[PDB]
Amino acid sequence: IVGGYTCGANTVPYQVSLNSGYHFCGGSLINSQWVVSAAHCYKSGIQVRLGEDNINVVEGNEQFISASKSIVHPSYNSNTLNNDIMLIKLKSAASLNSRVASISLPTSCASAGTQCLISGWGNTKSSGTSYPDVLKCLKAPILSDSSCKSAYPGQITSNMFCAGYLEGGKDSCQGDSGGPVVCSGKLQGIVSWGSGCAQKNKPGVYTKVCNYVSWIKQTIASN
Amino acid sequence: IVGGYTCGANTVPYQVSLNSGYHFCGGSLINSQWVVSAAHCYKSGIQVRLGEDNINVVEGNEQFISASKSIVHPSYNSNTLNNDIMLIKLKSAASLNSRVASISLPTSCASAGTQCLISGWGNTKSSGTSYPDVLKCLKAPILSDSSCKSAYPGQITSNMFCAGYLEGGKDSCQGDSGGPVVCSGKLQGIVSWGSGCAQKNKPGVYTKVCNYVSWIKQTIASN
Amino acid sequence: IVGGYTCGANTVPYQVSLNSGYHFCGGSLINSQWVVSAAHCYKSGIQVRLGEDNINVVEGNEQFISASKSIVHPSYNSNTLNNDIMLIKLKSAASLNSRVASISLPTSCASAGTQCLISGWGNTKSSGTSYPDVLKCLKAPILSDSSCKSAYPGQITSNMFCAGYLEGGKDSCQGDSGGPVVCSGKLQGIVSWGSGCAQKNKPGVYTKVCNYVSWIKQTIASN
Amino acid sequence: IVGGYTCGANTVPYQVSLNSGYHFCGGSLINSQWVVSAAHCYKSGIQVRLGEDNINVVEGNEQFISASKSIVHPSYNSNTLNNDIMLIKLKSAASLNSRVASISLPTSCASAGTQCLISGWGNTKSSGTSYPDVLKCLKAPILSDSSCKSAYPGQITSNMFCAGYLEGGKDSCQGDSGGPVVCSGKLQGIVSWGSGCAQKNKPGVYTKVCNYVSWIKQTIASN
Amino acid sequence: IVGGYTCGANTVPYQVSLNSGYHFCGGSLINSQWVVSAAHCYKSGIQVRLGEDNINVVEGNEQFISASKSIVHPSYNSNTLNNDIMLIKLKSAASLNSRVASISLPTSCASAGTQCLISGWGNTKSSGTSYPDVLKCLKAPILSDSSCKSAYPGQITSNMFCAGYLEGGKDSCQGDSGGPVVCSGKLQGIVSWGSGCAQKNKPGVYTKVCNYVSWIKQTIASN
Amino acid sequence: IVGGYTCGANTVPYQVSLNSGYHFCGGSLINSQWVVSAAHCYKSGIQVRLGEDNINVVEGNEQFISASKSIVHPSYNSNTLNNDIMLIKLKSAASLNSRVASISLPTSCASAGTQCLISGWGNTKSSGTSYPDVLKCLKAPILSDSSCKSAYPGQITSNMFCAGYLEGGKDSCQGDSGGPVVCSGKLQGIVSWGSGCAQKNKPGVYTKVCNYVSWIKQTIASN
Amino acid sequence: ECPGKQEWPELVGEYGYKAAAIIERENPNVRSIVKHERSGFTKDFRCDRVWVVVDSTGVVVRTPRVT
Amino acid sequence: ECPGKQEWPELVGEYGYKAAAIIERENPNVRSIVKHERSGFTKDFRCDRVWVVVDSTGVVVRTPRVT
Amino acid sequence: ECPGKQEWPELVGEYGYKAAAIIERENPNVRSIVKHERSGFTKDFRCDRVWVVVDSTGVVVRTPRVT
Amino acid sequence: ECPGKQEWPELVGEYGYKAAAIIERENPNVRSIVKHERSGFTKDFRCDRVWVVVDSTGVVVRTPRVT
Amino acid sequence: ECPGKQEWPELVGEYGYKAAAIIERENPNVRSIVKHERSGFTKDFRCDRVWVVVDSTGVVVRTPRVT
Amino acid sequence: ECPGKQEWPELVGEYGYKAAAIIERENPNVRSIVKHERSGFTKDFRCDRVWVVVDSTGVVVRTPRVT
Ligand SMILES: [Ca+2]
Ligand SMILES: [Ca+2]
Ligand SMILES: [Ca+2]
Ligand SMILES: [Ca+2]
Repeated sequence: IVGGYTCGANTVPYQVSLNSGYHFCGGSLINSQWVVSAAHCYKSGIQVRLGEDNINVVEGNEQFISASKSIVHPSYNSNTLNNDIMLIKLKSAASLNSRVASISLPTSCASAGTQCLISGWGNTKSSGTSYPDVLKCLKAPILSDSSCKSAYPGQITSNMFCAGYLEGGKDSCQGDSGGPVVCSGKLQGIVSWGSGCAQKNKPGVYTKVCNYVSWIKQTIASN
Repeated sequence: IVGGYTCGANTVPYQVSLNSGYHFCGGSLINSQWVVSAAHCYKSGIQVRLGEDNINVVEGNEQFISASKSIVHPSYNSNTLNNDIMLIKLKSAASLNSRVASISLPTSCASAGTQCLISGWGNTKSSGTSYPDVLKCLKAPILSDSSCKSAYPGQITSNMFCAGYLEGGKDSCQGDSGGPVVCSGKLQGIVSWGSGCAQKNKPGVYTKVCNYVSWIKQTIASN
Repeated sequence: IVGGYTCGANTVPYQVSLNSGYHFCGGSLINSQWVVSAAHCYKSGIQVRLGEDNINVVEGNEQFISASKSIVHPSYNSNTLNNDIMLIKLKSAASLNSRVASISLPTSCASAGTQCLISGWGNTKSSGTSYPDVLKCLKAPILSDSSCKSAYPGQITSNMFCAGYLEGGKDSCQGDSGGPVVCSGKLQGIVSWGSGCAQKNKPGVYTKVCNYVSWIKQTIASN
Repeated sequence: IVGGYTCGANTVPYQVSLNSGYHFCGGSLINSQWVVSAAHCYKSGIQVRLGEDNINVVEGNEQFISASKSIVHPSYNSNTLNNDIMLIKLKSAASLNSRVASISLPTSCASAGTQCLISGWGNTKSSGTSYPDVLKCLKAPILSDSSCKSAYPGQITSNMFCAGYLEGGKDSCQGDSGGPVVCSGKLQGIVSWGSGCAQKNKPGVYTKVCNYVSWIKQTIASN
Repeated sequence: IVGGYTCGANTVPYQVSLNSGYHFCGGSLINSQWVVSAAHCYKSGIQVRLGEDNINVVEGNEQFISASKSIVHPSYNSNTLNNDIMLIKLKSAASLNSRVASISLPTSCASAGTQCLISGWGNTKSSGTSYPDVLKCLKAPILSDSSCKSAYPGQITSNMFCAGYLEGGKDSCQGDSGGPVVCSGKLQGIVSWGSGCAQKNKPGVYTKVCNYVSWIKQTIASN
Repeated sequence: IVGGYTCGANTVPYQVSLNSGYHFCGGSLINSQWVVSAAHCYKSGIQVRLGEDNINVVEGNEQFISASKSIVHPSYNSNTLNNDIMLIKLKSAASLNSRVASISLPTSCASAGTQCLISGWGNTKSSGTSYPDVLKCLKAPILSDSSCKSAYPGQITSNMFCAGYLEGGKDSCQGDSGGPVVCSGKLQGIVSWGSGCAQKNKPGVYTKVCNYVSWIKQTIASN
Repeated sequence: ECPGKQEWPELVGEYGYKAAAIIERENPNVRSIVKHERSGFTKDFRCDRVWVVVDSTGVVVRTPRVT
Repeated sequence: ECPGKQEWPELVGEYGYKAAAIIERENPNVRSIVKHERSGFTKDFRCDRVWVVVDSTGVVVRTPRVT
Repeated sequence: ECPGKQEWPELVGEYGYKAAAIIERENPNVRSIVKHERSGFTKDFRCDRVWVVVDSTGVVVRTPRVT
Repeated sequence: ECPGKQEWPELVGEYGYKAAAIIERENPNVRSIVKHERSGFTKDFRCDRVWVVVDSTGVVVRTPRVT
Repeated sequence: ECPGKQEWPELVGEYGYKAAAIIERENPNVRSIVKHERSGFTKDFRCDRVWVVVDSTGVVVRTPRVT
Repeated sequence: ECPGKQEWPELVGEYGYKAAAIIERENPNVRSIVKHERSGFTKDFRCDRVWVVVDSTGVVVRTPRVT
């Protein structure tokens, strides 16, 4: 996260890391068997790392659990990035405790102005690269569809919303995709795309989770 | 520089690096024997380094000359940072070439809105620390002293001017001090102080060089 | 150009005409705001003419933008014509399109034998005068500095290179100065000087652009 | 190890890695809280890493335990490297299992010709440098003190023994120090010093553990 | 003359003043109708003033005769200043007397060390300007061509000699060109050029008259 | 020197002080621009101080000259301390006079029993520290190789000799290295090493200069 | 870390596709993708991808990094 | 690089001067300076300096890093 | 005297070719000439001439005067 | 086009400086410059310039033109 | 003078390398060198050096000073 | 990795101590040590060490590397 802060060890127990030899995406835990991430993060043989603060150091209470199933939303558009949401079933259940916990799906779409928590292990620089060891967090309000469509003219769908600041400076970046966007103790968004990082008038674009609670509930029961 | 761009090798031939084992401050060459910097970078036994892009690699077009004399402005205030300017005499003259040249001292002060080039080897992140191997640059307009006093209430002198953006995101940082602030081909400012880096409503504060041309001209003749 | 061909309208979209009542020098567009020309073409109150083929007939799709700033290379020598390079800033940005485009600066110098495009509205006669209405083009190889120093004994710096034919017949002429010399898609030369036009053993002398990318790159940022 | 084979993940479960930002020395676990190494691997603030194969990639079954106490042999001579042996107490006990285990102390000195296993993450080239990601191993016979003192005239103590090959080509190298030299399932030697790596007539020189079992047994009981 | 003395009223009666609304060059009288000067003093419609002392005050014994003819040496090189010599034919003859007289041509070149007289109405300061009302004179030895070629590397032809002092302080200056340099009662040199006035190691440069007696003798006979 | 006497101001005119912030080693002047010292005193950027007594008080009559070149003897061994000899060229020649003079190199070696002058600014106590205001002197006899190797068994080369008393009490100490040891007018030894200061049976070990006249005479010409 | 060359600062100023060719030429583990700077970018991290960011004129205006 | 420990993230949430003390007894090279974030900061780089940035309550609200 | 402005102490420190343009801009009767000081100067007097003297760096280091 | 007389074919065979004088006397818009065939020429275009090209002897060996 | 702590009389009686450690921790300007007392000693002066003199058993029998 | 320069192939053929000086002058993080290759070398790895290996001549006969 560009312009964020140090969260502290396991202050975000539902933040999980997607691993393919390296960290390539973030993820949210919804139960002891399923992870909510972005559709464009789909790979072959994903490894899920749960309960971790430092990705370059073994903490002691981590859980490395393989992916046995990955399901992309059928209406996911590869170009418009519409319906950018994917569920990942864990091969074995995860031991839920303090360090490792899930997060509740929303029952209502949050309104513009609601302060959200954005978390991840992405790039921490608007220009150049700086990949952290420790998990980075950020506080960021929800922006209006007016502003969100002003930013990206004709690129915002019904399943998307912008968060961050029109001023810039603070934003999610490369390596944060699939990461959680939490509002009022419930998961509202997913780190999707944008134009660069922390750029003026181009805030972060996030997948609207409240439009997929039904599909999430249906997918878990079916698989 | 936070939120800047890679200038390229020797795009800024007048940029100099103050050394004492490590690069601690920046400076600007004014003639083949003298370097202007900030007074708070005053050390004992400085080694000036000219013609350097990568400060971690010896590329070949580099001059490492010891400082023989260092002079702080008599009215320098360590507390209010008023008159934060210092002249430095090179032990011997430097070979002026395409890689190493000096810069012209201004005729008059620049106006608010003038696009200026700020360069340095300082920190490159809003929060946290990451230092570049290569010299960094950034364009930034001079701001009104109404905005400069609004940003820093009762801390701005008639020898200080603010530059950058009150949006934040782009600003000079730690390790850029004494660095050149060039406008319309002439050295208008000296990287001095601020409150953090690239923070909202608090841009960069720079020493006004158009007030010291007389002392600068006098010091080289007297010393 | 003496003994060249008719280019065809806007086959050289980066060729610009320096105007002050009449056409006196050529130029090359490098970005939407800057034109590279020759230093000896320096005048006050220059009007740049972009996207033109017939300089005496208003075709439409022509841009007449006044010069706001003009900077001669500091080490330009009026007697040896060394460092014969000047940068011109436009009062406003030019509309880039099909007929008005810029040209890339070289990342290296070329070899002897490299075929280059020389373009201009200069004289088209070996002896006498007959100035064209339509822009004229010519393709000429780069000559070795052996031939260049043999042709011009003690008048060729390391900032100069010869192009054309040791035979004669084809060459740039009066009114072509500041004009582009393009090789492999990049601007490597500037029409400078020579002894007569299309003369035996005395081809064209051109400013070596590859030695000024740094200054050209620095000038645009500082100004 | 120069000229060794890839051990495989955790085939040497008693191999420990001394860390301090980077891998600098090796070691051998003797019980839950104590590690044997070479005295010249002494540092302030050692972090022991157990259960390691790839020291550059976090695998999952590893324990990073800080050093709390470091004890050099009282008769250690930095000049002649005599009594080059050190005991490091871990801040907390390690979880002994399949991948993390200790090695048994010797009850008698092995003979010349006994095939011993030497392990480490050291340099893998006689001339030049190429440091491996994966732990390296090698089988080497114990050489006579006749040949050992012939190879090193008047430099071998009764606390030292030579291993490797008189031929050369295969030997311990830089980054293997403190490393284990186990024979018949018991720690007999410690990677100490030599004259280069895998050079002719100058093999590896290792610390004689069978002279210090009393020291290690006293030290662990007193500290 | 810089660092000279006051000649006195018409103590140099062969000194003539070239006029055109103001004094611009000096000269010497060779006969009733002809005046020698420097070639680079060429103007259209010169008015020769003879018998002058105070050029700003009409004294009575003066003669204002217009030039009818002006002839520059055919080999005069404007760039290298070689053959900087010009003859002027007055419209009518002058009354030769106590205050208007001509000087004799040389028959042999003088050697180094010969004390010569240099007169004129030129600038009288090394830095700044202070033009005299009364004619100024100066005594100066002839400097060897070794010293002359040392002072001006590869700029002294067969037709040039240096005079003044290698010390500096005393030298001809701007407004003395065409002026006489007489030795042993005969015109040896013509005030030509230099590098500033009375500067160190850069004395006055003077046209060698002894190489043109044939040309002067022929030019008055043919014109 | 432990157990010596106060020499008096400039009674040892060839004694020079090696300074790099503080006095770290002694030395001897051999000519206008060269100083002989010990090899283990090698620093980068040495400043030589000639004509000194009170090294803490500027008395005038002193010369502080930067070291230009510094050459360690090629066969210098940092462990056996053999060939402990270094030459130092001064950037500029020193003014020779009453208080600053050079010293002769030996034509032969002195014998055992030859009384010699040891001089320096080193420690003056056998146990504890007390560094002097004033240059300290001492007269000590040269000892036979028998007593020298009986003192230091297998540590004395052919380039080393012992000087002092087997009783102890009087000896050169810490800060005297590089210092002159003169006999019958000529420099026979250089203060090098020992075992403690003024210790019984372990006197001063000094570099035998008579074996280096050739190298000293070769280096000053070759450099 | 990612395998091969990580950054191409020297390719700033070149035309996008030439840069792409050179990039894939020097690091045979990446797929160079030429894009405009005002277009959208996903925020995943890939060791086999090098964005070649250009502007309106198709010239590289940003250092091609492996992200 | 600079000698000794470079960052003290575990001291976030502690009081400024306590943090200063611990930081100084951990790194014998640095002079710890407790300062308010509302205040102004010089833009030099020092290996012998650790800013303990605090707010209006005197608590460390940012990681003390050697700069 | 000579027509127009005669002294330009203002342009000491400026680059020669801008100072020249300024000089001709202010005094319509002069032809400004940029020239290096190590070069050789003719010794005539002109009201139509203002020598703009510079050094190796192309900066004006003599007061441009009408001579 | 340029003002005044453009070409001076009648001055071919004369000495350079007299020709220069005549050229300036007839066209008050030009500055006649006496140069050698041997020498080098800038390739700009000026209505305020008439090159008078001479040779070894200083005689005009080319029709003076306003370029 | 030399910077920092100069003498360590409270370490007389401990082991060479522990003493070395403590010395380096308290004075970041010096490099502690454990030395035997019957060994050889150079007679230079270094503010960046603290000899930790030991004997047959490896115990400090001499006050570690900056010399 | 290790900070600063890592390999000095340029200093092969030089005298050991001058080369050592150059090494410490270029890389402030390392302590250069001249040693003869006939002697013994410890097998630890240090980012703060450059072995300047020489022979009986005193000439560097092995590339000074940071190990
Ligand atoms: Ca047209
Ligand atoms: Ca690992
Ligand atoms: Ca008069
Ligand atoms: Ca003194």
